[PDB]
Amino acid sequence: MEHTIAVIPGSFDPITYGHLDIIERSTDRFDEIHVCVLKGTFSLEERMDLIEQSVKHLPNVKVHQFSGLLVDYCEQVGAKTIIRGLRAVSDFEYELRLTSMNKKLNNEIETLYMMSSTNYSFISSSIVKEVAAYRADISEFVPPYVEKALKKKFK
Ligand SMILES: Nc1ncnc2c1ncn2[C@@H]1O[C@H](COP(=O)(O)OS(=O)(=O)O)[C@@H](OP(=O)(O)O)[C@H]1O
Repeated sequence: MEHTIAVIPGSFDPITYGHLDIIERSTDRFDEIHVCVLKGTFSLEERMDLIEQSVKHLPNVKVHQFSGLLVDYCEQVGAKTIIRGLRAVSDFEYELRLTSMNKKLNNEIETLYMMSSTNYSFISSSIVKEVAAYRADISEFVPPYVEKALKKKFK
């Protein structure tokens, strides 16, 4: 096993414990992990900062951004794996299109799906921002820094 790099894509708007769980479960399986923000409630720089403060405890996790094909990013940084989470509330056909296309564009990159834990298998950033907008207790869905920002925004 040479030096392995895995990219965990998303628009992380914002990053939730759901995403965070996938990142943490991945750190010990690749030498290098890149959380890449591609393609909104929070600005791009805002979202990177939120991810950053949320993964300070994970030394091998980098936070970068990219505009363009995710596969081009992977080819640039030498990443050969794309990590995606599979949840009960996932859009299966959407995942099929997305991943099948990435495979066509560059098959030297494998997308690996990790199934979400039962407690995060039902949330998404949308539903979370929604209840946050109505000032519900959201400490269960997002890390401290993110919750602080969401509240700040939806005050
Ligand atoms: N691991 C995990 N846990 C919980 N939720 C997750 C996870 N990964 C992706 N998502 C949510 O799936 C929706 C689409 O993801 P993205 O907007 O990042 O697009 S992309 O497919 O990742 O490119 C989007 O939620 P929506 O708010 O319903 O659009 C992402 O926040």
